[PDB]
Amino acid sequence: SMFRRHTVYLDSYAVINDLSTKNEGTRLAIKALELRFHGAKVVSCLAEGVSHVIIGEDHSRVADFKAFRRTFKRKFKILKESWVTDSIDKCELQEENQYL
Amino acid sequence: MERKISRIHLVSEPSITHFLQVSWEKTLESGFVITLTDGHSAWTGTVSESEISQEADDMAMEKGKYVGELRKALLSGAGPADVYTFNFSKESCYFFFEKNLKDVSFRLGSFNLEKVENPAEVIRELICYCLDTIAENQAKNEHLQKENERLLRDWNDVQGRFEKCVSAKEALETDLYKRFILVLNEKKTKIRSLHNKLLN
Amino acid sequence: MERKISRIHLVSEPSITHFLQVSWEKTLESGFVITLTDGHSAWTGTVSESEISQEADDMAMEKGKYVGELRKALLSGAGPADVYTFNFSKESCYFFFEKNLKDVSFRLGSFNLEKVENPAEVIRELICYCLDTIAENQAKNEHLQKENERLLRDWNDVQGRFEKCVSAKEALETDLYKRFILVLNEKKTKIRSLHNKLLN
Repeated sequence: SMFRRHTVYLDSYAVINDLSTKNEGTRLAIKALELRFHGAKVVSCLAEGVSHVIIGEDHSRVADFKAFRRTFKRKFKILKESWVTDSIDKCELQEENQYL
Repeated sequence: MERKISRIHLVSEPSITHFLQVSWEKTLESGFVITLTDGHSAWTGTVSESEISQEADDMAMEKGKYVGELRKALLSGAGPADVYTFNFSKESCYFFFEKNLKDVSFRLGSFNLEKVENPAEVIRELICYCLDTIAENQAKNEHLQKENERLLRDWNDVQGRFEKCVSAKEALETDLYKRFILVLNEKKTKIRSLHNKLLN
Repeated sequence: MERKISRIHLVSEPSITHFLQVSWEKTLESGFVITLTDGHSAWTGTVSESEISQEADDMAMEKGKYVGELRKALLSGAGPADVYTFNFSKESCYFFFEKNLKDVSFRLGSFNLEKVENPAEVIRELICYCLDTIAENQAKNEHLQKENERLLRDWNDVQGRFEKCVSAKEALETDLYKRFILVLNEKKTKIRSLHNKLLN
């Protein structure tokens, strides 16, 4: 239950807020599934309740998320894949400052 | 014993494309046989250790890179920024190639070739080898496609299994927590009733 | 512009191998161009839909059967037990192929070819096409091998990840039970203390 209060949104859809644009991510899909299995909350639709955002090796979408978070009342944090792997390996949450 | 076939353009006849076939046993150091064909006439030559060694010694270059340059040139291994120009004089049957870098020519090697009295045999052998290579590549591609399909099926099954596991864990957790909240609510109701009674 | 290259042994000259190149636009039914070469000279010919239909009508059979027989014969699609004999009369340039099953034969097809004024060009084109096909097949095989290696690595990692998840799932329930026990016991101890106070 170490991710109960950390909802995570994945960049596995080419078009945000569109369920018909599902990708075929190999590592990203299973990583999101593992995060959900470990207690984290995954939402397919980017709403105001999102708290953390995970983006794969595709850096083209960083600008879009950085623009979207500006309008949002609360700004989420962009993290890389090493954060989740390290957190699972150590069984304890890692600081996002080293993985922002 | 292996060989490589490449397309070579001559400065004398740039429009027409010739075929260069280089055959070697294990490594170019021991030697190699080069055949030049145009579809009607054929030339054949061989290079053994002595000639390559003498050419390397004369050029005053380390023998470790002469073989590499020869491989890059004659096996169509030249890079985007590397250009090699070949010249084969038929009158004297003399073959030689240079490297065009920074707008300056530079000789690499020179060979003396001999005409082949039976051009048909070499062309037939080239075509047969090409067909055999095509067949082998097709068989390998079919086997690889079968393996890829099997691996994809396995991956899909594994993903489904993981989905099942996560769903089961979530269901178990929610059920247990629901039971616990019910029991704790009953206990808290009993505590409140006891406190109200004790208030008296 | 589909093309196929095959090798045949003419009865007139059994000591040498001839190459048959069949090129068709969309399907064999529409028509095809056949080129027969031996490394020195080439003979080209064309067969149109009209000729195929006339031959099929002469056989008194549907187009499908004749097309299948032609595919098996010319395009080297022969089955485990299928014998075909090709003959090429050079004086009149008449090329006919037949199916042999025991002594009885059958003149499956017969066409007329014409000598080409430029024999080297067609050989060069054939070799170039073969080399291009080899290169494309090699590239495709390399791509598929890389993809298969990546898939294998991913599957290997995911198997262990799923195993660890399953292992933790079992301990989850006992952790939750031991977790509820202590809090329920604390509430019951609170009830005990309240009752002890009320004992007065």
